[PDB]
Amino acid sequence: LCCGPKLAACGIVLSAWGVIMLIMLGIFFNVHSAVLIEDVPFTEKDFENGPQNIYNLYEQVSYNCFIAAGLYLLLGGFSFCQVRLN
Amino acid sequence: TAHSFALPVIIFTTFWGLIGIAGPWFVPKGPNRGVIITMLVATAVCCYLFWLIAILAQLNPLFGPQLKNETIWYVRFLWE
Amino acid sequence: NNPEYSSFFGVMGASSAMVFSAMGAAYGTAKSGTGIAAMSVMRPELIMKSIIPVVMAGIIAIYGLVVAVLIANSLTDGITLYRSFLQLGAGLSVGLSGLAAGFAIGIVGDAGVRGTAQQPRLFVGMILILIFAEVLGLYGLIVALILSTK
Amino acid sequence: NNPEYSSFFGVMGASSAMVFSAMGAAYGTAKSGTGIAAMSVMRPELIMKSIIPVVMAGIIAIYGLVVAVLIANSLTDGITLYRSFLQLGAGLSVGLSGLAAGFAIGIVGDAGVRGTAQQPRLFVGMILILIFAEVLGLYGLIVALILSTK
Amino acid sequence: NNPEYSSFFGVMGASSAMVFSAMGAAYGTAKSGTGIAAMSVMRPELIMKSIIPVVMAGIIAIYGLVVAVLIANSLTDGITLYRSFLQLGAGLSVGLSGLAAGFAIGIVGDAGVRGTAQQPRLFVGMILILIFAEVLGLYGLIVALILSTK
Amino acid sequence: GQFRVVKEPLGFVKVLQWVFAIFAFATCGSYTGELRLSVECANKTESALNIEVEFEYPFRLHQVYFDAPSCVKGGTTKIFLVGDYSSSAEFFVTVAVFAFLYSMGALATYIFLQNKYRENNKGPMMDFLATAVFAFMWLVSSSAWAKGLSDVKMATDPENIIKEMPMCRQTGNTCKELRDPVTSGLNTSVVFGFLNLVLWVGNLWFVFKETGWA
Amino acid sequence: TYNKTNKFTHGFQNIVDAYGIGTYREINPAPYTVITFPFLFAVMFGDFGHGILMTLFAVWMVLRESRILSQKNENEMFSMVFSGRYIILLMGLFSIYTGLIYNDCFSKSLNIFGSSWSVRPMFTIGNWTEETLLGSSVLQLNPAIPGVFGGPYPFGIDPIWNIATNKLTFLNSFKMKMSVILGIIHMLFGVSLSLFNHIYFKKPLNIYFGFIPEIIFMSSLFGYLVILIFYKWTAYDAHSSRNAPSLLIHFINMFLFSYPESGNAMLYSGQKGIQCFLIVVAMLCVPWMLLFKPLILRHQYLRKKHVFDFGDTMVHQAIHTIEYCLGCISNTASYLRLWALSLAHAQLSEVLWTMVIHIGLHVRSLAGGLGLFFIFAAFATLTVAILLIMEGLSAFLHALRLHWVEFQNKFYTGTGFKFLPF
Ligand SMILES: CCCCCCCCCCCCCCCCCC(=O)OC[C@H](COP(=O)([O-])OCC[N+](C)(C)C)OC(=O)CCCCCCCCCCCCCCCCC
Ligand SMILES: CCCCCCCCCCCCCCCCCCCC(=O)O[C@H](COC(=O)CCCCCCCCCCCCCC)COP(=O)(O)OCCN
Ligand SMILES: CCCCCCCCCCCCCCCCCCCC(=O)O[C@H](COC(=O)CCCCCCCCCCCCCC)COP(=O)(O)OCCN
Ligand SMILES: CCCCCCCCCCCCCCCCCCCC(=O)O[C@H](COC(=O)CCCCCCCCCCCCCC)COP(=O)(O)OCCN
Ligand SMILES: CCCCCCCCCCCCCCCCCCCC(=O)O[C@H](COC(=O)CCCCCCCCCCCCCC)COP(=O)(O)OCCN
Ligand SMILES: CCCCCCCCCCCCCCCCCC(=O)OC[C@@H](O)COP(=O)(O)OCC[N+](C)(C)C
Ligand SMILES: CC(C)CCC[C@@H](C)[C@H]1CC[C@H]2[C@@H]3CC=C4C[C@@H](O)CC[C@]4(C)[C@H]3CC[C@]12C
Ligand SMILES: CC(C)CCC[C@@H](C)[C@H]1CC[C@H]2[C@@H]3CC=C4C[C@@H](O)CC[C@]4(C)[C@H]3CC[C@]12C
Ligand SMILES: CC(C)CCC[C@@H](C)[C@H]1CC[C@H]2[C@@H]3CC=C4C[C@@H](O)CC[C@]4(C)[C@H]3CC[C@]12C
Ligand SMILES: CC(C)CCC[C@@H](C)[C@H]1CC[C@H]2[C@@H]3CC=C4C[C@@H](O)CC[C@]4(C)[C@H]3CC[C@]12C
Ligand SMILES: CC(C)CCC[C@@H](C)[C@H]1CC[C@H]2[C@@H]3CC=C4C[C@@H](O)CC[C@]4(C)[C@H]3CC[C@]12C
Ligand SMILES: *[C@@H]1O[C@H](CO)[C@@H](O)[C@H](O)[C@H]1NC(C)=O
Repeated sequence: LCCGPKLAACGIVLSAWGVIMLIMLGIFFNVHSAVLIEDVPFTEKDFENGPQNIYNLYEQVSYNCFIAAGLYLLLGGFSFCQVRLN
Repeated sequence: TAHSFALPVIIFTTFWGLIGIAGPWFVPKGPNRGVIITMLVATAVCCYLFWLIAILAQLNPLFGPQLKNETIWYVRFLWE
Repeated sequence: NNPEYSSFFGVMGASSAMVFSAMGAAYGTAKSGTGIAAMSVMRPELIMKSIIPVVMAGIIAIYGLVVAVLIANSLTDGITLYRSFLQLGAGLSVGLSGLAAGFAIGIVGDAGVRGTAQQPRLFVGMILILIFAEVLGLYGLIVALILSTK
Repeated sequence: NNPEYSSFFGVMGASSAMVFSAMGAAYGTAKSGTGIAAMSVMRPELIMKSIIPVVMAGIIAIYGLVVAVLIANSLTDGITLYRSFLQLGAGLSVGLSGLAAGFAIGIVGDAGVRGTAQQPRLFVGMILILIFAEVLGLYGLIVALILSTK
Repeated sequence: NNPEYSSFFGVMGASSAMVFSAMGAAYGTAKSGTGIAAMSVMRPELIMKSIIPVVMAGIIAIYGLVVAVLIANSLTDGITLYRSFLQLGAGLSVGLSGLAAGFAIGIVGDAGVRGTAQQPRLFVGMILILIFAEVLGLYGLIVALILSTK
Repeated sequence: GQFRVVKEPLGFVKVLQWVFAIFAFATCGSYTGELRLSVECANKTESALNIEVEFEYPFRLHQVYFDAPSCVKGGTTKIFLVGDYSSSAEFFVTVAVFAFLYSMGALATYIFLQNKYRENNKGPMMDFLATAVFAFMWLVSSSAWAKGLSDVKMATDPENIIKEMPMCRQTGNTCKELRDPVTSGLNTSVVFGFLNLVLWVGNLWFVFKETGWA
Repeated sequence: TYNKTNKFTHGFQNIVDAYGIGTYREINPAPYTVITFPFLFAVMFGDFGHGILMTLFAVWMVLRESRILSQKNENEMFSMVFSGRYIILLMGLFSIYTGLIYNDCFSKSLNIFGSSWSVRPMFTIGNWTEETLLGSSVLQLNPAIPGVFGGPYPFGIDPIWNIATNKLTFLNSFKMKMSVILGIIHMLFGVSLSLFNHIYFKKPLNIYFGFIPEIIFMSSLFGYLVILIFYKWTAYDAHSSRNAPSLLIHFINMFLFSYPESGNAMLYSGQKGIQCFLIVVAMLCVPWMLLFKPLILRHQYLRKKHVFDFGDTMVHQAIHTIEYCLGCISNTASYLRLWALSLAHAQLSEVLWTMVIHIGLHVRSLAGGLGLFFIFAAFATLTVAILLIMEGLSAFLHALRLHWVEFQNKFYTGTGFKFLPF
């Protein structure tokens, strides 16, 4: 699937940005950072007993971030293969 | 979480003073000695002023942060 | 027990539904009319084919009328203020959407009927634009119905 | 407590969302249409490629219809004045943002379709500007939703 | 406790923040667009360079959207008259500032696109003016952020 | 395989550095402490006769919490431990882990690629750089971890917890202790930290001799 | 005018030359601009993430500079950006620093040292209970009770303000004071450079009348304001919050001589007398500039040796004095542009985050990990389209404007010719 080198360069730079920033976001969520509390998809019931439920939700969002990072890793690999093609 | 205002002030003051005062004398002689020394001194002055303003604005607060009850509940458990 | 003035807004809706749309239609049937006449002097054979914008404008009026009749049938002596406001809003939506659609149809139809005398290939293009204008009135009607039958 | 007249504003929301947007779209469909009719006399081949401004005006009308129906499907009898004010604000935002976007699309699309007859390379340029106009309506829609679905 | 109409003004503020800003942006996106269409016939290579005014006009709209959202997310049912009128003031500030900034950007860009077509050296000059005009809208936004969070 | 290099004095030093700071990692990063207390209020039925809590190695004690008795109406109050010392414990454990990884790499190089290591005495040069860096790291971290262990003993001390407990400030309430954590693991960790400190201090001179600067 | 420009300093020399080539052998603003323009840009573009992106882009341009220099193209915008590759590199570095100071990274703080704000002392020493948390939607925090506020954050703004709804309340004051402080200090540095100019050109008349009145006026009126800002920061605390005066009202009263017996008390003992003395010196600095120099020029060039036209000289000096006196005020006001642009950038980044990637992060199901893909791309492009390119351009041009007008008006003339060799 040959394409213009400019698009491949944009794809690889976006892939690097996504991988780095989403890996950092996943690490920060998994650390249960309070700064990102607003992004955690919790509900009222989660404030019943203790913070363990919110910790689990933090971990779930971190897993989502890592999945996004992996998808962007695949995208960057595709872009690098296209660059090697060109 | 007692952030004493002695280690930060001493450390940053001495660091930026060494960069802005001691730094110029260590710049190797050459065509760019003057511009490099100006860069050193100006960076020291600007960065130290910015950090000093930032730290002093927080010293002696006249009111505390307004935190939602959800984030207050979380912060009680999490933060020190 | 409902306010005696509640029906007022209702009738306004109906009246508006048939006035503004009519006004819009008039503009259409006016502007296109002129264009058609200006075209007929040179290319008479395009008269019938060029009556399309007028028809479009006419359809806009129909929308208005339809909604008006709807409202004009949903009026009752004890019509609640909520339903009266709903009918007024439906009338406003249909009437003013038909007004804007009629203005657009008039302008586009005049321009396209004048052009089709010079470039026949423009005919189809004009038609598309007219539809894109006509649908505007349709949208109003849709919303009107949603408000009127709510 | 939930006055008898609370629904009025909400209704005037839906109508607004459908009316003003339509007006904007009509303008976008009208002005652009004239330009196409002017351009197509000399450059027939660009007539179909140059209908994009009309499509964008229609999309503005679709934004208006979306918000108008989303409001009309939330007008309960005892709608609180707060919710009715929210619906009026959403309708005004979507409708008048769509009106401004319709003005912008009309001017830009007409100028671009007439210029593209001279310099084809302007086409892409025009499209970009049209997008920058279209997003304006989109912005309104966004805010409208944020108000209406609140 | 608080009047049942207290939420009206704030809502209008939000809508105003979206509407007037959009209008401003629209005018810009129109005027600059016209200028580009006039320039691009002789100097096609400058279309991308000369699209900066439109972008700045778009930025104005964004500011309004921001404030609108910032007000549309803060409207509570028991919104006091104090908060309601704070949000109204923020909305008026951002909306009218964006309107004026959009007018200035449109006029200056419509002049400067043609000027840069004539004299390339004016390009940077045009920009040096546009940003000034743009920040006028920004100033409004700033005051809005001061008000709606007072 | 240049296994004889392992048997050399510097090979022995590297092996010891490998096995130690693995002992420290196992003893510190694997620590899990437990505290048990009891309270007999004025009303015996409201007594918290058995309260149990558990904490882990990172010593983020301020997060650790438990529902102590209120001694009034049978209610409970949430109480959190005082302060954390992860700044010291994590620092020490990371230092030990880095030492273990570097020692494993150095042992592999000595066994397989000692010729390249000794080439130009540059391998010894980076060895001396790392030796000085690790000596400074151990010097700071051993003291940091010792102070952290002392403060841990103070804070986790059920006596201090009860001292800060507002229960004893009421009438009749008696708060007493039931268990104490195992302090052998942390003392062993600090002892092994000092052992690693002295090991790297000795390695300084050996690397100096190898690099030819002696 | 010949400056012996270098590869690194070419960007800044062209930047300072755009408003007018400096006269023959006058204090060049290029060496000081090399740092104060990236810094005044970072004060507005303060963001760790956007600073990182800008630094990486500028480093890419620098490393591959030879390739693009060889491979020339006609893209005016790219050529302009590339010519300022070093300017952009320095701007990115200083923006990284300021974003660290602002504790901002894509609109999110860091908390690498630990916040000074503990909520537990509210529950322990304060009256709070879980009931109060349940009953209050937003509540607040107070440092008056002992353990809530454990000193200032060692480096940069405390992270808690990111999650505090009182964020803007504090940040507006902090950034307004920062902008005014930096502006006044920059203008004072400009006036000192004007003194250097006068000394080199051997114009003692300007030194004794001119520079000295200018510096006395500026320092007494506005340097005193910086002193007041710093003193209020050091002195008033949470306990004395109730009677903490507003420096805006105090400055206005100083100008109006409206020291009242009611309202906020004096910042310090003897404020009335000291402020009256400062105001008197400030006004006297006006006649000092206006009347003196024309009279001495007339005396020494029309009474001695005997075209000089006293009326026009007096008019010109009056225009210069009016310009400078109104300029001090209008420039101290204009330097608030730093706070305005910084707050706008911060709020636009915040709204972009919460409107784009809050959608992808606020999803319970694991399938959201796929959504975060597409959403993120939009975020990324937006952060490159609105923030990095447009807000960055605005901040760049406004730092430029601050340097051209507010800073260089104190010492720069710019009435020379560029040295165009053969
Ligand atoms: C991934 C994205 C990361 C972010 C990167 C972008 C950051 C946003 C801000 C960039 C602004 C760039 C402008 C400054 C650089 C030019 C200054 C310089 O050194 O050149 C002296 C320039 C051009 O160089 P010159 O040709 O005069 O060089 C001197 C040559 N002799 C001596 C022979 C005459 O000279 C001037 O005219 C001086 C005044 C410049 C004032 C700048 C006006 C604004 C320009 C806007 C640029 C375009 C917008 C960005 C578009 C990006 C999309 C492609
Ligand atoms: C309250 C906060 C603000 C405070 C700001 C003012 C205080 C800082 C500046 C005070 C003055 C510093 C010293 C002035 C220069 C003295 C000359 C000797 C300097 C030196 O050792 O380097 C020479 C080169 O210097 C040179 O080439 C010139 C060096 C110039 C240094 C000063 C420039 C930075 C000032 C801007 C500050 C930042 C902005 C503030 C908002 C070497 O001698 P040589 O052999 O090179 O011979 C000279 C020409 N070649
Ligand atoms: C992230 C937190 C920190 C942010 C704040 C600090 C930011 C500092 C930014 C300056 C650093 C980058 C300098 C440019 C690097 C590229 C070099 C370009 C070429 C070069 O060597 O330039 C020379 C000019 O001096 C120079 O290039 C100057 C180099 C020495 C500068 C010393 C001052 C640095 C700042 C203070 C110390 C560090 C503080 C932070 C810890 C002369 O060009 P040439 O002769 O090579 O040209 C060859 C053709 N003629
Ligand atoms: C359901 C639908 C909604 C129901 C509610 C609406 C009820 C009906 C009332 C609205 C008006 C209906 C009548 C239509 C007016 C036709 C306008 C024609 C405009 C026109 O061409 O006239 C221009 C003058 O404008 C004018 O003179 C403007 C028109 C005159 C004003 C009309 C109002 C009269 C005042 C009312 C008094 C009572 C108020 C209550 C106390 C002349 O154009 P040019 O300037 O180029 O001339 C140059 C050549 N001569
Ligand atoms: C090129 C650079 C150009 C210059 C740029 C800087 C701007 C200069 C501005 C004018 C000169 C300096 C400022 C003079 C105005 C008074 C300053 C007062 C500062 C202040 O708040 O201090 C408090 C008053 O001090 C006292 O209680 C002591 C008595 C009152 C103050 C006496 C005068 C001190 C300043 C001496 C001149 C410095 C000249 C600097 C250029 C501390 O007092 P507290 O809080 O402990 O007491 C309070 C309960 N009683
Ligand atoms: C294209 C080029 C590449 C671009 C690169 C961009 C990189 C951007 C990545 C980051 C973006 C997201 C920012 C979010 C930052 C918040 C994370 C945070 O707060 O961190 C710290 C938390 O982990 C801990 O804090 P805590 O648990 O609350 O407190 C405990 C803290 N003690 C232990 C120090 C007391
Ligand atoms: C088709 C042209 C002539 C335009 C006129 C449209 C007329 C004939 C038709 C088309 C759509 C129809 C409406 C479609 C839906 C509704 C809502 C439903 O609950 C009852 C009837 C009602 C209100 C219909 C009435 C008649 C109607 C308005
Ligand atoms: C040109 C013509 C064919 C267009 C369509 C006819 C329109 C104008 C009229 C004629 C008869 C009308 C219907 C007659 C009776 C009723 C029942 C009433 O409870 C609701 C409105 C409703 C359903 C009317 C809707 C509008 C209607 C369909
Ligand atoms: C191509 C067709 C479907 C559209 C053109 C005709 C329009 C006017 C008609 C066709 C079907 C109609 C809908 C059918 C049913 C209802 C449900 C009723 O409670 C509100 C009105 C509403 C929502 C009608 C609105 C008007 C409507 C959309
Ligand atoms: C059918 C295709 C061609 C669409 C053409 C017209 C569009 C605008 C019309 C046709 C059918 C309409 C829908 C029919 C029924 C309902 C439910 C009703 O409570 C209100 C709105 C809603 C959801 C309508 C929205 C508008 C609608 C989608
Ligand atoms: C003729 C065509 C092009 C008209 C536009 C397309 C129509 C079919 C679609 C597009 C998006 C749709 C809207 C999307 C969401 C909602 C919200 C829901 O609560 C009521 C229906 C409503 C408001 C829909 C009505 C029909 C709608 C407007
Ligand atoms: C109650 O509240 C006041 C005001 O915040 C506080 O100062 C005081 O210490 C509290 N008293 C208690 C909890 O007894």
